[PDB]
Amino acid sequence: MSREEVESLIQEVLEVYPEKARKDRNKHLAVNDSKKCIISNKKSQPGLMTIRGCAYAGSKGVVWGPIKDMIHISHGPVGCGQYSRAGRRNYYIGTTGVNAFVTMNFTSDFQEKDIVFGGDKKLAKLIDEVETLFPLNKGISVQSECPIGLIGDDIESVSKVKGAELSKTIVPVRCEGFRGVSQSLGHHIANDAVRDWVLGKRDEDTTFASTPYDVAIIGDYNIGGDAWSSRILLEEMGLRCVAQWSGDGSISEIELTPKVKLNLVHCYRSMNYISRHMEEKYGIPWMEYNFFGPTKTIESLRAIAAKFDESIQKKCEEVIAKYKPEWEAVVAKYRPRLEGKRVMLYIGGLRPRHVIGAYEDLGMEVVGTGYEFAHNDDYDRTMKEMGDSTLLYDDVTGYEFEEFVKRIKPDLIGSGIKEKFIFQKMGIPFREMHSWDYSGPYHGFDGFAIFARDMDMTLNNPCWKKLQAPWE
Amino acid sequence: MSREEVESLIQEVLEVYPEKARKDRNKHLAVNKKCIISNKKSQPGLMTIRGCAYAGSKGVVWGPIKDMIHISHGPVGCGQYSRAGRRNYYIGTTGVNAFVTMNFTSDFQEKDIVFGGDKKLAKLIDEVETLFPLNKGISVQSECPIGLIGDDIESVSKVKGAELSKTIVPVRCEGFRGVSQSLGHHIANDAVRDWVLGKRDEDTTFASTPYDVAIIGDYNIGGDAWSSRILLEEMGLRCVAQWSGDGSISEIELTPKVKLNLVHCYRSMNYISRHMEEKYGIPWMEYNFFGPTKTIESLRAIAAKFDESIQKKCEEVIAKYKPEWEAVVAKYRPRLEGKRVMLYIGGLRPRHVIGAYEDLGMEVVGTGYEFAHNDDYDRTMKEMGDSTLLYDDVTGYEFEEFVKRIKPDLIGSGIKEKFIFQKMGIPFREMHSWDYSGPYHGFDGFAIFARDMDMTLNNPCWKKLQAPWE
Amino acid sequence: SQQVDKIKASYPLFLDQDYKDMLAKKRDGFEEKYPQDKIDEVFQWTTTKEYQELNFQREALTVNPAKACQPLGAVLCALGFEKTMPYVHGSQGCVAYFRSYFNRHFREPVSCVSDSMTEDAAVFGGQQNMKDGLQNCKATYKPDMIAVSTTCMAEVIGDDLNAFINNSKKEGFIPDEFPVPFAHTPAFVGSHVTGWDNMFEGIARYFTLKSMDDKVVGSNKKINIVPGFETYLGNFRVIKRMLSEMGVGYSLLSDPEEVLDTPADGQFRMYAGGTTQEEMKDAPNALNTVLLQPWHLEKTKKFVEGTWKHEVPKLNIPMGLDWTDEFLMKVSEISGQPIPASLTKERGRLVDMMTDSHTWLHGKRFALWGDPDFVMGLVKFLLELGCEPVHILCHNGNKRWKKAVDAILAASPYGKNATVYIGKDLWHLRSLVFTDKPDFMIGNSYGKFIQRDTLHKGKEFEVPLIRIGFPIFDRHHLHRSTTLGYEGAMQILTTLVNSILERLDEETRGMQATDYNHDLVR
Amino acid sequence: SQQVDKIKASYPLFLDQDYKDMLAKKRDGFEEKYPQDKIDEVFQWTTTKEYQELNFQREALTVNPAKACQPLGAVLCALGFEKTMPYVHGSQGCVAYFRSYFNRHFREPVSCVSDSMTEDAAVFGGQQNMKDGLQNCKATYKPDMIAVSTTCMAEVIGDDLNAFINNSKKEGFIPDEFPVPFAHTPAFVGSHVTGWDNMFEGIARYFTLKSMDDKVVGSNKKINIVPGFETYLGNFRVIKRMLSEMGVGYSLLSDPEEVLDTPADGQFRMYAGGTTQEEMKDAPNALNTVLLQPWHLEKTKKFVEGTWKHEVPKLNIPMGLDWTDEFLMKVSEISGQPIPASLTKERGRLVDMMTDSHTWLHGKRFALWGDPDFVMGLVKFLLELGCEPVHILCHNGNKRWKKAVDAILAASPYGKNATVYIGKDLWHLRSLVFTDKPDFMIGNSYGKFIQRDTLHKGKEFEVPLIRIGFPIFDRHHLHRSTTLGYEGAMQILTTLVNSILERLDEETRGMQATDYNHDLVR
Ligand code: ICS
Ligand code: ICS
Ligand code: CLF
Ligand SMILES: [Fe+3]
Ligand SMILES: [Fe+3]
Repeated sequence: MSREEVESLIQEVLEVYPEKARKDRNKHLAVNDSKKCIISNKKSQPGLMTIRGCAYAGSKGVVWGPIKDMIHISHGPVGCGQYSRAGRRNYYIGTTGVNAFVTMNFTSDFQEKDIVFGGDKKLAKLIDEVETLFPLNKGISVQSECPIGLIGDDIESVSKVKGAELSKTIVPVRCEGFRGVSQSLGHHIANDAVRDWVLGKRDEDTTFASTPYDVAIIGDYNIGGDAWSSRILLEEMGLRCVAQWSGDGSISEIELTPKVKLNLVHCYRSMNYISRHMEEKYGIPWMEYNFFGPTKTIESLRAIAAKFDESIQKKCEEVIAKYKPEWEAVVAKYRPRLEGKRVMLYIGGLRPRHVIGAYEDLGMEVVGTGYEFAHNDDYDRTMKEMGDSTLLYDDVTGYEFEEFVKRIKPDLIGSGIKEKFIFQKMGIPFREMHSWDYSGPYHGFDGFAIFARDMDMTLNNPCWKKLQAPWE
Repeated sequence: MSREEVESLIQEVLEVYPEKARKDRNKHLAVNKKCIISNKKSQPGLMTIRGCAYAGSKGVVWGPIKDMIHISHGPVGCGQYSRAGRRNYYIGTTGVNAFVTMNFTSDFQEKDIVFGGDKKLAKLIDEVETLFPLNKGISVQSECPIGLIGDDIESVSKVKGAELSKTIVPVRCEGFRGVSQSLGHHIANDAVRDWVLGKRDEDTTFASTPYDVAIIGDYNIGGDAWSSRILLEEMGLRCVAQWSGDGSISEIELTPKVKLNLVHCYRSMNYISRHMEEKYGIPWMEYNFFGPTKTIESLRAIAAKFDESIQKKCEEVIAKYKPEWEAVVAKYRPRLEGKRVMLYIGGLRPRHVIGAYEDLGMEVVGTGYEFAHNDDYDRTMKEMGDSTLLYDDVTGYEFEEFVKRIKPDLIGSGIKEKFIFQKMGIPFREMHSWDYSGPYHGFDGFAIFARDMDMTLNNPCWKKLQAPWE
Repeated sequence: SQQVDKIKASYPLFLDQDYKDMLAKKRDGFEEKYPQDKIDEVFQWTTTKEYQELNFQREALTVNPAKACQPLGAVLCALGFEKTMPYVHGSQGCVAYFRSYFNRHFREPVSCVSDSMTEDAAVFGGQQNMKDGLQNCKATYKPDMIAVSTTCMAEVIGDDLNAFINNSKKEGFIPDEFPVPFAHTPAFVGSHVTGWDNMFEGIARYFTLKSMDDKVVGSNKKINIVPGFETYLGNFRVIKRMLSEMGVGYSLLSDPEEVLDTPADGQFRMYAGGTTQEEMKDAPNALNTVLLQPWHLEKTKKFVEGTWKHEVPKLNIPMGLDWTDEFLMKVSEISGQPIPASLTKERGRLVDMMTDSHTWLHGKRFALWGDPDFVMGLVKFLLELGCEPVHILCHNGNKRWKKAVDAILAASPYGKNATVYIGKDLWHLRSLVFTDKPDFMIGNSYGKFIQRDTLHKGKEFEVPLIRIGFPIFDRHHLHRSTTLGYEGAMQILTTLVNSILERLDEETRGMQATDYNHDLVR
Repeated sequence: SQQVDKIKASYPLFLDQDYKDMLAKKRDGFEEKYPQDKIDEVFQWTTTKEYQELNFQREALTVNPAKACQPLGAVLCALGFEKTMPYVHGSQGCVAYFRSYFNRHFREPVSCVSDSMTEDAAVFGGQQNMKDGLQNCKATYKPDMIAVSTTCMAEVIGDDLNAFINNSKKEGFIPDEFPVPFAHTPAFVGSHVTGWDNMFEGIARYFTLKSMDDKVVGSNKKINIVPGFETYLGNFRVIKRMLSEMGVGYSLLSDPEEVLDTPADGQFRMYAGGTTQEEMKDAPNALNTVLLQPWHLEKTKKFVEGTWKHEVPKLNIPMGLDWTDEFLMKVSEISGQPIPASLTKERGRLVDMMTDSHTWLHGKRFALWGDPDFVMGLVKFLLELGCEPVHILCHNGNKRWKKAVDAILAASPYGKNATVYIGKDLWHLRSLVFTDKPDFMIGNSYGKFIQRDTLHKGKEFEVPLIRIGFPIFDRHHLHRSTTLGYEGAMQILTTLVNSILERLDEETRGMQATDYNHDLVR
């Protein structure tokens, strides 16, 4: 570390690029010291092995897919729906194939006939087939893949007509992968789709009996149960969680959300659009919070409780007092085993800053972090969590990440599946920070225990001392 | 396939032997008193298929008794190789009230060889009682060294038995005794007589009926005894006991109260059957539940010993199962018709399964026993065809050379024979363990038997032995 | 709550009473969920033959397909060439999914790039992406070759790959002699295996088409081997092992075994092994070319026969006993090398295993699926084992393939109750294993949800899954296995018989109820 | 009854109502069975720590041992020599059991003779049995060598094998030049592995003791390998494989791999392969001798060092990562051959697999048993995997061995909850897995009865068995597997992780109960 040594690193790594790429990538790498440091949310340079996905991944994979009692159509060729089937652990309670459908792959399996004639009448026949074979579904979304927009199909027309014919909520989503620069625009497109086609359904219904403690978890996709480990705390504090967007979410939960008193935003990146909308149209305020680690979770519980009355603030301190011996035993056991270890992170749009406090609660240091698709308001929030002279990388290339790791030599890397086996072969412990490496939850006090044992089990695993044969 | 041809087969194979072995083995090979010798010592070094007297007593007769604990008394070997090797099926909670598939042993060390194992035996009886309180009796199955070192398991049994008010059975079935498993049967029968069978001689509280019967010599291989018992009770009889297959010590003790003993395995259980007729007046009869012809014949003969109501129910049972076994023959006989079988088993099945093969149109061209006596061969003469091959205590060499010439379509024998003939390209079925299938007794067993003979004889694997470039 | 000495992950954490009460309250309060009796009623209905009839009338809706798209197969093919970077011209979301899909199956790095065509390129084409993309890829990851395929957005907008690459070389973005073979791989035609055939034929033409005057069939004394879409490391290894044992000269064209199995020794290796460009240039000089998976190598066949003038032998995939026999005898005839004693012995040890295990395999009823060549080889071997392949499903199969399989079934009594399904998927197959229940499924990881569905009806209706195929995500290192040759047949047999015995052991483990048949010896 | 189109074997035939009623009638009428409440109460008692205390106080009673008797190992050792007939002097019932035991494990013929000593030979000795037995055996089965061990009957009565064999040659029953090595193998001393050591030492003495004056250590430039009691074909194969990769001249002394794996090609081969007599004669000329399983080759070690004058290296069984490394580095030092790139890569691929699977293996608790060398190598590898071998049972283990394993445990945090038991049996182990429940057992087929017992207590108490060891009777062809070297470590790794994952899939397969965690990807 030296700021001088980190900046020399960046210069050297960039010397492999042709000039046009070098000048662009230079703007996406920076050393930490609000705004005027790094740019983001720009197009990826071709041929450099970005880790980013597409808008369809951002709409179908993250926002809509988790909704459990709807059927989501991957509309287009057979590819996107198959590669994304059950790849994200957005957990749910249901009877799959009967009343819930999250881990299934529904698709229109486009053939050349569909590219030439169009897919709109196939979509209509497909909607009828869905209704006969899955009668308990409570709504249908149509997740456009790349060809739908290019060929001039009109899924809006099919949605309106079939929706009126069957008295069904059918949501057209133009999340074609060529739109935008990453999964980020997929969040936006999906947010607007919820707004235009689902969120207003009960605008004019007042049957729901509201309480002053009504709340909704916005932007928790329940990876490994994260949202369940968050809901339990909020409700132990005296709140009523009317909805969960989108982890373990039902359509009715979403339709009920305009009735709550406060919107709790975990993932700002994916859900800030719909939260700002509900503040404009319904007057519902929203606030950001962080349930990673005891420090942040306690800070969040007290900040949320301050929005209500003394009874909620009292129950807040009761919840804090209850779990205190639990997370203090976690720290006592695992912090000595992880103290002073250095971590490099590369994830999507929220976790590269949100988990830093949980690492610091175990005496670990985040010497580098970065996002696939974050915007500049995300980096603004990142300047504060990260220490000075740490390395920041937006839309890092495969080449850059390897070179950064070779020089910095972190004790642990936390990133995605496309990165995991690269760094394990270099002998650096790796934890998946998307899928939690099939573990978790990591949210809340119950999630911190799992987080801690997971970081320790991998960082201190005996396999890491064996990489080099004793004869070389 | 001609008296002359079998005759010269026999002399040809015998030319390999030294003269001593040659002269002996000529007496044990014959083409069907005056024909063959049996129940003699095995010639050294010729790879007999035979076991020992401990196998005959512990493995066969006593081991199946499910609510007793049987001690393999001696070194660790015998009890371990014999643990759960024979499929004598039973209903029980193993380790608390039933013990068949467990291995209890005194694990003789050199201290026990030099000083005797009798105090170790008494200590091990106390430990059995501490850790297995629901056992209803203990037997001590002697391995080779017990007699050789001069231990007195009888004294330990009588003393500990009286101390604990427990049935403790000393069995001197040391493997060096006799010439095969056969003497183990006799020793085991005599141990039942001397230490178990007479416990309730002065007991009059059992409620008898005119139809009380006992199944003697069925060890419930794969459920055999269960698929026989059901037929007998559908015929109106009451099966008080089953020896030793799924058998309990109380069933044994109640056997002297029955009206008729039904002997399946003559060789292993005739001794105790003779005794029960001598002492209790209970008559006994042999029967055969292999295949529909023999089962129908056996049912009618057993019913004839009783009254018209039993003989009425006999014909009802026969009429009930008629469509079932006739469906079996309709499906499987055309697939096995005219196929030739060679058998080599123990003391009963080498003759008893012949009628079942014939019910599927199959021809038994060779058969023989490990340890049969002359009275078994007398009964075999009537079951086997003319000019077929008989072999007593066949050697591994002889069996292979016989098969090379005869070229049977299927061989039925034991585990030490199976993989030899499979490699030679000849379908093989295990006729001890039923190849982990069965039951084969009764009507329900004939269905499985036919299915098993067909699946193996006609399996696609047998046409693939020769490489196409060879 | 957690006990720090025995931390609980999601299972069984959420079975704690407080989580169960919280989940119950969420459902009752806000989910407006159908009543459990209605859910049970609809589930039971989805197991009926009435539902199945409706299921098989589907024309527009696909549910749980058993196939992927073309460019996935193009990537795998390109990965098999030395120091080659697979490059998919089009939108970048595809490449993220391609790499992840293979990451999860091989548990290895998977290198592949995109040229990130976006909204603007739909109106004016992706020419500039290709120019900057090839140059950036070349300079950054330093491959010796870049093998270009397409995403469906670039197919729909009609980008001329050939011209874009030629212009990239004309304008100086990459050197003229730098190898850039290409193939159009439309996701809306065929499947992943078609992408493999298209990519391979494209690489073949690139190194051969304009150089044929120099070539003499047989002059290099080798036999070309084209593996096709192949995801078991053992299958590449077993082929090269048998041919070496015979002393046959060979060229394995597309060989990813090294890149998909690098050691963890402290360094990441982007490239390793693989077919050299020279082996491709010299392939027309082979005695002949053998197609290990002919039913998805049609385009390649026409090129090697039409341009290389090789007389490609009519050979099935070398799976099972008969087809491994025929493969080796064909290789022996072409090369003049005799089948050595070591392979004759190995054949006999497979036959020996068949005789040892035939009583447990006989009459066992299987539902299975996968790619066309794999499926027919599995069907063939099952019949050789005396098993019944009752439900045979190939989503990406065609009519001519189905005829071939049907004639294979008709040549055996063990095919009497079998039906071959093409164009059908795993939701169709779910119905078949309910209405005509088999004993096991042989398929990929997606099969696990069918087993779960069958178990919900009842333990006596559960159909256990046996994982053979692609992808396998929920077991570790099965990608190391072998399914070809005698070695692969020995592995399949052992897997099959022991799955049968493991299930039997489960069904007879009940104390005093079913453990009379809980045999120590089987 | 039977339906001719779906014939039921014992399971499930006897679950039919008429059989069920008949079995209840039998019990109630004549079995005088303890009531089910008393049976339940006694079972629950056998699961407690109070029962375990009484269980461990046993001195005289053994229940379900995990060992066999000496001559079993002598037979296996003898089988490893070219055209050698194993010959056990004593009673014939033993040989019937030895053959059947190995028959069921290997699913192969097992050829061995007896000289059928009976009552009358127990009073006057078996000298005539030896004379006729050797002459009959040589004439009938044409062995090149006859290797003689003993039955416990023959040991107790004190037959002098050397005298009887010498008298047999004196009196012309077999030629004086015919090799008849012998060893006394009393069943009441040690175990089956002791009989292997004794048989081997006896054979080594027969061929070298008289001839040492012309021998020069190192002159043939080979390394002798002594495998010990070994029931995995892959373990012989992997040692020869690695040594040939290194280019190391070697001699495997006792090699039954061919005789235990003959092809099924239409003929039975009584003998096949094996260590030649010429190789045993030349063995003192090797550079050194390596014992693959030193803890049951003590007698062999003393003869090799005291007579051949080889400085046998102190090496553990080559199991796991560290001890395979040490094996190869010692072989390199002795032979002067470098460890080749192919083995370095294979080591790296095993380490790669360890990194891929470490999160599911970490902290997994195991109860295990077997022979001393096998057990300590499984313990070693488990620690290398981050697993906890909490119950370590070795019925035929000794005090110095236990000391060695305890030190291995003390060197790792993953051994802090482990205990090594010697002289304990599988009824002792049943108590440990109830009172201190592990996640799995690693053991032979006798462990299936422990899993049944644990399941009877409850599904949450079941401890599944992973079959690694000897004998394995209830699955097919596991005797083909490998446990030594990197290849064996990769196989063990894969079996362990996937047993963990199969168990997880079962516990999360319940629809709407636990299948929130029924992940496609693991
Ligand atoms: S939605 Fe986003 S990439 Fe906020 S697209 Fe991505 S389940 Fe990441 S850093 Mo995968 S903006 Fe969620 C995310 Fe974060 S799929 Fe998950 S882990 S908190
Ligand atoms: S008892 Fe006998 S050898 Fe009669 S010792 Fe043997 S379970 Fe055999 S031919 Mo194994 S006299 Fe029974 C027998 Fe027959 S063990 Fe079984 S099959 S009908
Ligand atoms: S960006 Fe789908 S994988 Fe592609 S080649 Fe067409 S089917 Fe196949 Fe995003 S929406 Fe999907 S994932 Fe890509 S295509 Fe576009
Ligand atoms: Fe890997
Ligand atoms: Fe075999």
